[PDB]
Amino acid sequence: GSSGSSGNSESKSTPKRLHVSNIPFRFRDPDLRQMFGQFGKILDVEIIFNERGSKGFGFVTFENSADADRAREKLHGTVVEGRKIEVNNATARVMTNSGPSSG
Repeated sequence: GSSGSSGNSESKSTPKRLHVSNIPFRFRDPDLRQMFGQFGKILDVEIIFNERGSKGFGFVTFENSADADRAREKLHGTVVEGRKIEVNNATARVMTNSGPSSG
């Protein structure tokens, strides 16, 4: 960018998995596919939950990294059924591109 270099082995956007919490227990994969789907075509979805404790949070895997940022923020602060949900980037399934850019 500044120094003066080019030529990237991979020049394609990689799926961006987001993390959501504070969501109704009635919610399911289907919903996420629709709700979030509005932003774009979802790739994968997994909403972990259980009885032993309070496990109310799932994950959404988008097809594009850009579209994931636009939505993430959009949903980041939405009142669903009178319940504010939290949306933040996850660092579980991803391999930061070794380049001149850092987090």
